[PDB]
Amino acid sequence: MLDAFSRVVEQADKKGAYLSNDEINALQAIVADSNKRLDVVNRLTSNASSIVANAYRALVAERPQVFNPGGPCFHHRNQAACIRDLGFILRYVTYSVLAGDTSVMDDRCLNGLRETYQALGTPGDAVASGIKKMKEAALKIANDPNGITKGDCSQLMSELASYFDRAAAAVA
Amino acid sequence: MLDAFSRVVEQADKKGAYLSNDEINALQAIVADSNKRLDVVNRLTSNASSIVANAYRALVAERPQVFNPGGPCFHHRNQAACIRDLGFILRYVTYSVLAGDTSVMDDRCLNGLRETYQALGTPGDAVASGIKKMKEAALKIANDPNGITKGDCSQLMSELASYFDRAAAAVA
Amino acid sequence: MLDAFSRVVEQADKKGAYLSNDEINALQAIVADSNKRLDVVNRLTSNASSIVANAYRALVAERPQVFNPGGPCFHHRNQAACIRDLGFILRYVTYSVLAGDTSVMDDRCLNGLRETYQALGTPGDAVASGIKKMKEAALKIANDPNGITKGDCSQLMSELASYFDRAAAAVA
Amino acid sequence: MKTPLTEAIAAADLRGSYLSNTELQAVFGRFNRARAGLEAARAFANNGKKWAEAAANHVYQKFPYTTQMQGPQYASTPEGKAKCVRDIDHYLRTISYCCVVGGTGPLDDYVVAGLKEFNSALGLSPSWYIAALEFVRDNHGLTGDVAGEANTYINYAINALS
Amino acid sequence: MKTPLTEAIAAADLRGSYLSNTELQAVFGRFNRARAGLEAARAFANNGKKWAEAAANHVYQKFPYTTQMQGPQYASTPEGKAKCVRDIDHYLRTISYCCVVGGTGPLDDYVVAGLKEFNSALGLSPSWYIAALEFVRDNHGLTGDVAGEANTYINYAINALS
Amino acid sequence: MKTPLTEAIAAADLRGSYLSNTELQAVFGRFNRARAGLEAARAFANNGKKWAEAAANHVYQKFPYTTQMQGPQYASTPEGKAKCVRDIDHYLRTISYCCVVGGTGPLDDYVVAGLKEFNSALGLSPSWYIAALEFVRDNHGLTGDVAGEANTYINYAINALS
Ligand SMILES: *[C@H](C)C1/C(=C/c2[nH]c(/C=C3N=C(/C=C4\NC(=O)C(CC)=C4C)C(C)=C\3CCC(=O)O)c(CCC(=O)O)c2C)NC(=O)C1C
Ligand SMILES: *[C@H](C)C1/C(=C/c2[nH]c(/C=C3N=C(/C=C4\NC(=O)C(CC)=C4C)C(C)=C\3CCC(=O)O)c(CCC(=O)O)c2C)NC(=O)C1C
Ligand SMILES: *[C@H](C)C1/C(=C/c2[nH]c(/C=C3N=C(/C=C4\NC(=O)C(CC)=C4C)C(C)=C\3CCC(=O)O)c(CCC(=O)O)c2C)NC(=O)C1C
Ligand SMILES: *[C@H](C)[C@H]1/C(=C/c2[nH]c(/C=C3N=C(/C=C4\NC(=O)C(CC)=C4C)C(C)=C\3CCC(=O)O)c(CCC(=O)O)c2C)NC(=O)[C@@H]1C
Ligand SMILES: *[C@H](C)[C@H]1/C(=C/c2[nH]c(/C=C3N=C(/C=C4\NC(=O)C(CC)=C4C)C(C)=C\3CCC(=O)O)c(CCC(=O)O)c2C)NC(=O)[C@@H]1C
Ligand SMILES: *[C@H](C)[C@H]1/C(=C/c2[nH]c(/C=C3N=C(/C=C4\NC(=O)C(CC)=C4C)C(C)=C\3CCC(=O)O)c(CCC(=O)O)c2C)NC(=O)[C@@H]1C
Ligand SMILES: *[C@H](C)[C@H]1/C(=C/c2[nH]c(/C=C3N=C(/C=C4\NC(=O)C(CC)=C4C)C(C)=C\3CCC(=O)O)c(CCC(=O)O)c2C)NC(=O)[C@@H]1C
Ligand SMILES: *[C@H](C)[C@H]1/C(=C/c2[nH]c(/C=C3N=C(/C=C4\NC(=O)C(CC)=C4C)C(C)=C\3CCC(=O)O)c(CCC(=O)O)c2C)NC(=O)[C@@H]1C
Ligand SMILES: *[C@H](C)[C@H]1/C(=C/c2[nH]c(/C=C3N=C(/C=C4\NC(=O)C(CC)=C4C)C(C)=C\3CCC(=O)O)c(CCC(=O)O)c2C)NC(=O)[C@@H]1C
Repeated sequence: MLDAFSRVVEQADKKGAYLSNDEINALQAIVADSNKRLDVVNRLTSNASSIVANAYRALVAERPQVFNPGGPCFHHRNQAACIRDLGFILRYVTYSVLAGDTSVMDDRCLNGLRETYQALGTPGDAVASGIKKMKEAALKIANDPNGITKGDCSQLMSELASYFDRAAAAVA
Repeated sequence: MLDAFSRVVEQADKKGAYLSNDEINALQAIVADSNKRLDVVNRLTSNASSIVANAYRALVAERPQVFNPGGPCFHHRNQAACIRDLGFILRYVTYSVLAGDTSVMDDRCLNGLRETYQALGTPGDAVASGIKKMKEAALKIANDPNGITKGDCSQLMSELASYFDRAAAAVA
Repeated sequence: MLDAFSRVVEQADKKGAYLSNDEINALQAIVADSNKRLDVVNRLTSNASSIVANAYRALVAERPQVFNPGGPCFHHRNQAACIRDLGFILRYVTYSVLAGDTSVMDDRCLNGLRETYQALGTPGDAVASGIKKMKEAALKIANDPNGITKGDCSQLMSELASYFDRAAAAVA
Repeated sequence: MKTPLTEAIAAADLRGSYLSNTELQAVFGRFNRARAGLEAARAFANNGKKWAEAAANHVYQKFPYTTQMQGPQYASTPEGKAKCVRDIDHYLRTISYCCVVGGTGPLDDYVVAGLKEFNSALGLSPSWYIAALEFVRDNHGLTGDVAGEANTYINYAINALS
Repeated sequence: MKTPLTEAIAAADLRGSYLSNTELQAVFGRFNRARAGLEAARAFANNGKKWAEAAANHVYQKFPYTTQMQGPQYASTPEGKAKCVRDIDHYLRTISYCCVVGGTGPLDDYVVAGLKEFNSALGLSPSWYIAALEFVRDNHGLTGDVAGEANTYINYAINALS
Repeated sequence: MKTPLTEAIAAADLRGSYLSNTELQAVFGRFNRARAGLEAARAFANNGKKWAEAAANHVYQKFPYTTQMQGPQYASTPEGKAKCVRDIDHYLRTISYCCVVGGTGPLDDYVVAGLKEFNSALGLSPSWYIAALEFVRDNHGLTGDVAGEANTYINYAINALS
């Protein structure tokens, strides 16, 4: 498993060189916005249950055929499995905003996921739609101007939105 | 695992409808011939050891080259393995006559069987011949007019013969 | 697992015949040179640590790029893994000189080795070079005229050199 | 899924033997009670949707907080009523399947497996589902042997929710 | 298969080390006794079929119930006698292999593995096989070191059947 | 590799939950101490090769048996001196990475994993490496917060060798 600091160390080791001026500075930039990064990691965690629950409610509305009889997700076992999987994606996107690196989401979550869904009969484009809705629902909560010191956390929203996009392009 | 009653329930659920008049009737027909069905499940079980033992004796006669040196089935470990495998097919055909469905034979017996024999050097056409002989030996015992109330159990013999045929087309 | 005596027995069984005059004689020839065979099995074992340690020192000299940063074998975990793997090949070549058969080296060492190295990023031509150096280092020790009754053990050196060659053609 | 036929075959397969004397009588027992189960599913086939439409109206009278609440997650809207008949119809449909089967199997996989996780995730109260299921139990108007098979599986669903 | 050479290599491999001092002497012991084993297999190669043809005739005199019984599964027919020499020849052939090997290995895999299951399945009595194997043990007419190696593996087969 | 950020995420993932209150403060603790670690790696980036060239010369004065020994495996030849600066430079480079990381991780995987096996295989004495690492610890000339982060990881490498 790798974090943002250890990603650049693994690259620095592969060329047998110490970190350069630009490599220490771009990493010092992460320590500089770390307070805002941890605010994002807290907001997604606190509203975890809420983000996955509503993204589902929106997905069933967008694709009703999928969740009722004859669809890939009918039965209580399946409805729970879908919410669980959406809760997994979110939990790993949260781990990625913390690490600053995407290896955690990649290694133990997204690996043979497209293959799992293909072998199970689960769509993929419907899981991508679910992840996309979780993105929209996560950006509202994470960038809420209320109850926080006012500032700019744009590069965090861009990065957070990219991590959801990476999780959707892996199932579609 | 599925039985005859749960096969039609899984189909009924997939279209989100209750069982129709014809679906309850064709299933009531199974309860109507169930006494004869259980007579078949008893006769194959009682003469289990006898059916597999004789089908082997006939197979070695039909294909002697296979069981003596240089053949795929020489050595005591292999001769026992062949009888065991023939005992397995029979036991699962018996489970299929009971369930009225073939899922049990299919799921945990016939699945990667053609692949197992290909990777082991075991023929397949010789295992099919063994299963075919077990069929002929099973139909004589199962449809014996003696020691039973006289009647018609044709649809049971047809179904029982089909289950052996399904087990042979899976190895050939 | 098979030895030289059981290799010819497995062949003799496959044709359903006892061992012929030539088969007992070529095997009696192995019992005749067995004293020299066990001298080879002792010399490789005693100088085990020495043969793998020096073959490595020669490999790093031949291919320095491989062991320093950016190479497939940098880090202490990897340098130890390379010496361990070279110690494995040697240990199995020693088992092959003892058995007179190569099945032991083949079955539990060389099997999916080319596939392991391909999936790990380890060269193969560099592992072959390492095995080749172990051969040259093994032939000097195994055929040392000192501390031994003087005689001819040519067919042992030829066979021992072939076992290293078989282990290299399996990774290259 | 779990049917007495499957239950015996699974147990038998575990031991690697054929059906025991005890297991065969358990299977012969399924067929001596099966007719009443198929006739139970015939009552549900013809009048299950009608019992579901009434059970949905019963909960709007037993629990008033469902029809007077918000729009994004409650039964105030006419679309929510359509989902309430649908859910109750899914339950009744699955209970009919249990009678055709002679076991808990359809309820086990279709509704009981992952029930408490889903309701707790979507803000659904089992209180509403038990209420509408207690209604159709006392309103079906079934005989005896056919009613025994109907009542066994309706009260297994009520035991699974409470 | 199990040969003392293989037995030591398997044990060594388990520990992930080379052969111990104790294991090497066990291997040096194989070669000091191997010549007598190869000369044993030479006696069997030249006169094993002849000893099998006599052993088959011995059982038809020790146990009368084999030659006077039915046709589909017994030694009454001249085809059954051909299978009796064949089986005894397979046994003697496998014992010769044991001497060439210096261990129980060939008997272990070719005849002992799954012996009792097969005989109990095909109505074969080990009583006949022990009887014909006790014959060739007392009729071979072998020396001493070559006879010791012949007797060890014939009496391992008799121990495996009884 | 082991970084406090990774350590918390691994522990969290094991429990299948998000970060606990205790784990978050452990992560907030990483960032409040990270600046000194990055400034430590900046000192190493600019003067690490220079400290390695001096540490190599120190061992040829502390332990005389390295420069007066044989050619195929010792530091007598000018090529061996080039490998001594290289090894010490690899160590210092890996320690810099530890400060950038805020944990033992780079030392754990790059040098500690399989250290004792390698040195014992190639006739290398850890005595030389501890000696040259004790030098650059007392010769670096670093402040306090940046020096605390430098000293923590140099003395973890010394603890790993002894
Ligand atoms: C009627 C008792 C009331 C009504 C029920 C209600 N439920 C939901 C949410 C869902 N219910 C299901 C139904 C099932 N899917 C299954 O696989 C099974 C097992 C056979 C069942 C029973 C599903 C799939 C959902 C979610 C998808 C959907 O929106 O339909 C709602 C939706 C409201 C929400 O989003 O929370 C409703 C209205 N509501 C009441 O208050 C009742 C008393
Ligand atoms: C001689 C002692 C008598 C004779 C023996 C007999 N055996 C069978 C049945 C079989 N025996 C074998 C032989 C082997 N196959 C192996 O792999 C091994 C291990 C090396 C052995 C020993 C086999 C393959 C069979 C079955 C196939 C076949 O029919 O040959 C028979 C056949 C009678 C039957 O079908 O039951 C016979 C006649 N019979 C006696 O009564 C003897 C005293
Ligand atoms: C300097 C303290 C002295 C010098 C050291 C020395 N070491 C070797 C052997 C090797 N050292 C390494 C280095 C590493 N590879 C790694 O992956 C890591 C972890 C980051 C390290 C530190 C390697 C790869 C080797 C073997 C390959 C090689 O020959 O370079 C030698 C070579 C002598 C030999 O073959 O035994 C030397 C000279 N020697 C001293 O005596 C010092 C005091
Ligand atoms: C919901 C958006 C969609 C949906 C999902 C769905 N998932 C499953 C079952 C599985 N999901 C996974 C994935 C993971 N399991 C893990 O532990 C992890 C973390 C490492 C991941 C990423 C796996 C392995 C399974 C199978 C094992 C299991 O059952 O838990 C199902 C069930 C498929 C079925 O039909 O049985 C479904 C349906 N289904 C949808 O329709 C939505 C689009
Ligand atoms: C961007 C998402 C939004 C935003 C964020 C923002 N955060 C800070 C600074 C701080 N955040 C914390 C809060 C904590 N994170 C933790 O993990 C913990 C431990 C439980 C705490 C307490 C803290 C302590 C700070 C610093 C002090 C403070 O609260 O001001 C800022 C201020 C700028 C800075 O980085 O110092 C901002 C702006 N601002 C937005 O507009 C977005 C909605
Ligand atoms: C006899 C008609 C033929 C024959 C059969 C034969 N089978 C094996 C070994 C195996 N058979 C199976 C199949 C199953 N094992 C199971 O447990 C089940 C139930 C789920 C099945 C269907 C498997 C997996 C094996 C391998 C494992 C084992 O050894 O038990 C062999 C041995 C192959 C060999 O040469 O070693 C043989 C020979 N062989 C014939 O010649 C007949 C045509
Ligand atoms: C078709 C294979 C042959 C045939 C069968 C046949 N069976 C019955 C009816 C019965 N069979 C049983 C026997 C049992 N099966 C069990 O599992 C158990 C429990 C151990 C028992 C006791 C019973 C009890 C009956 C019913 C009463 C009876 O014996 O008559 C029939 C009669 C028709 C019917 O279904 O009622 C028949 C004809 N008849 C044939 O000709 C085939 C050889
Ligand atoms: C040294 C000559 C070269 C080299 C070798 C190297 N090996 C590994 C790791 C593995 N090697 C094997 C092979 C075996 N493991 C066994 O137990 C046995 C006996 C049955 C064999 C034959 C395996 C399975 C591994 C992976 C598991 C493990 O780590 O032990 C590595 C590590 C690869 C990496 O980059 O992580 C290396 C490097 N590498 C070289 O550059 C030399 C050419
Ligand atoms: C060929 C590699 C070299 C060579 C060998 C050679 N060996 C012998 C004979 C013997 N070797 C042993 C030694 C042992 N091997 C063991 O496993 C053990 C148990 C620990 C021992 C003691 C023995 C006992 C002998 C026999 C007596 C003796 O030492 O002479 C010979 C002699 C010929 C023969 O086979 O009898 C030779 C020549 N000779 C070479 O020139 C090669 C360098």
